[PDB]
Formats: sequence, structure tokens, C-alpha cells
Amino acid sequence: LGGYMLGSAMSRPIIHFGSDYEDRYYRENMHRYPNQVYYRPMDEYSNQNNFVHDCVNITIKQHTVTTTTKGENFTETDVKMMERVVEQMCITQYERESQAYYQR
Repeated sequence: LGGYMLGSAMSRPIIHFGSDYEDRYYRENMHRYPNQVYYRPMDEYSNQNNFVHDCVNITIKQHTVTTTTKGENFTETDVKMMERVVEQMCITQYERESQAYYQR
């Protein structure tokens, strides 16, 4: 875990799934959901979506695994839902730290 880092927090984003009900679905669960996302220090990774991709996957993982071991089976849809919301969160947390690189 401590080879990764958690950074700052934010409020939950808002992301349309193509179903006008699937969008509401996660809304009607959003009391919890992820609210912080896991990365590594800026070093070589430079991409847009591709920085986000692992950032998302590892956050999504840590937010699934423990929940699974509490008896809550997030389906494929529950997990894919989180991946979008974590994408926006990981852009935000990515960029927050790009600004701090420029600030040197």
C-alpha cells in the first residue's frame, strides 16, 4: 500500500451512463462510493486517460476488495460505475499535483 500514495479529497462527480436510470442508480447509492483515489508521485507517467487508467483500477480495486469481504458483491455494473466516477476524481487529483510540479 505505502508504495502508492493517497492525495487530497473532493466531492463526488456526476457522470451519465447512457441509461438515464443507470445514472440515477449510482446516485441512489452515492452516500458512500469512492471519495479518494490512489496514484504515485509524478516521475515518468505523463498521459491523460492513461495516467487515470491505473489510478482508477487500483482505487477501484481497494474500494471493491474490502467491501466484497464485508459480504457486498458489487456486480460488473457496480464496478464499471465506480470506474467512471473515479476517472473524473483521478483527473482532478492528477491535475492538482501537476499544478504543484509547475509551482517548483
